[PDB]
Amino acid sequence: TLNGGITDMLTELANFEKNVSQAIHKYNAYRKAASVIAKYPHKIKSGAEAKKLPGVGTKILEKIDEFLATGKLRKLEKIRQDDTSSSINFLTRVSGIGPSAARKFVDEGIKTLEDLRKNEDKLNHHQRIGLKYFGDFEKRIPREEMLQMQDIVLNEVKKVDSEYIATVCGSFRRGAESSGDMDVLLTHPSFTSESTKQPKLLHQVVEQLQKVHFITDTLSKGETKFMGVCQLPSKNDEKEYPHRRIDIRLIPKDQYYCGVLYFTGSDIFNKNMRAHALEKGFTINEYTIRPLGVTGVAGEPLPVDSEKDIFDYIQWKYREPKDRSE
DNA sequence: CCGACGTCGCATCAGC
DNA sequence: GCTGATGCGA
DNA sequence: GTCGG
Ligand SMILES: Nc1ccn([C@H]2C[C@H](O)[C@H](COP(=O)(O)OP(=O)(O)C(Cl)(Cl)P(=O)(O)O)O2)c(=O)n1
Ligand SMILES: Nc1ccn([C@H]2C[C@H](O)[C@@H](COP(=O)(O)O)O2)c(=O)n1
Ligand SMILES: [Cl-]
Ligand SMILES: [Mg+2]
Ligand SMILES: [Mg+2]
Ligand code: NA
Ligand code: NA
Ligand code: NA
Repeated sequence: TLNGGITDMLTELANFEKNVSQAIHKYNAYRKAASVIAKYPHKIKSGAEAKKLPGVGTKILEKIDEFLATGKLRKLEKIRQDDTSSSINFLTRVSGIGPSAARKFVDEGIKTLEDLRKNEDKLNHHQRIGLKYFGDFEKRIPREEMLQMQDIVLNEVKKVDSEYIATVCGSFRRGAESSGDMDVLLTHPSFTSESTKQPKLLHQVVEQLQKVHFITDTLSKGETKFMGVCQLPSKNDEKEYPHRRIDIRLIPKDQYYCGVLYFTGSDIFNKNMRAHALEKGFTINEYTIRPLGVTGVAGEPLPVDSEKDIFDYIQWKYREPKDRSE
């Protein structure tokens, strides 16, 4: 990409602040700057030119000038040399190992893939499955494979109850030619904002996907959110497909548009859009958009009959899913 | 300057 | 057990 | 780290 060197540098800084410094707001600010630069349609010539973009301030502009002049960033060259930072950044690549667990593991002398495998009993269930599929989860999913996965999920869900509707969201819905995982929004008319007329609505879909050996492992599961592992079937004598991460979110059927807005993302697009709502005097979540009173307290949900109604309230022109890849 | 920064589900743990 | 952080994830 | 009042 046009400014890939700069955006990679800012992404590495963001990951450092999240994993090592445990500074969540610095992480978000580095990712916001990388995102705005990533869609900037010129090859950046200077820090000053980048500082014109919202989210790029004085410090990033200085780093951009250093990187443009030398091709590298001294602050990052030193981070890469630091063993504790190196170890923490590696351990946090395992699903279920976050910043705190990674620092505790290094304290205990658990620093490598070899160390993790030797100490499975030090791992909670989520972490244990993240270690099991460590290599698989860093592989990307071709859209063609997403389409086969979509076919299985939709057809199995229809076999449980033809009134379910499953919608694949995430980067797939944004039209990406590959995805990092599969995100499935699920609705059923028995589950609305007003009542749950049927129990186990998420459970029985998960069970059916387990029965046909599509879902293979469970990271976490509740009444409305499943987080797990799935795998396409392979043909005779074929090498197996990698195992893939799958998230399934059951959303009240009447709140589908807020739900599909949220689950289509991207994550930065959601942050930007929800920050804009706040400035406009609204709060948006995966269920509702509600006004803010003078006291900063959310009011009653506003009527929503399309994704576009949500954009309208906050005075944004509508953006198709393919233009939300921030 | 400096307060705010998106919002929430599930797993885990501490205190009662 | 309940409740309210806190961790990690979407 | 950046922004807006
Ligand atoms: N911090 C987050 C993370 C995710 N999300 C939402 C938006 C996003 O699209 C998400 C699905 O999570 P994801 O991590 O799978 O994000 P994707 O957009 O699908 C993706 Cl580009 Cl990271 P990938 O999964 O295709 O690699 O749910 C969010 O709102 N806030
Ligand atoms: N998972 C889904 C997807 C769509 N829908 C509903 C919302 C609208 O009434 C209708 C529109 O479908 P679509 O947005 O796919 O054009 O389907 C649902 O209830 N659950
Ligand atoms: Cl709500
Ligand atoms: Mg995804
Ligand atoms: Mg602000
Ligand atoms: Na700027
Ligand atoms: Na992790
Ligand atoms: Na996901």
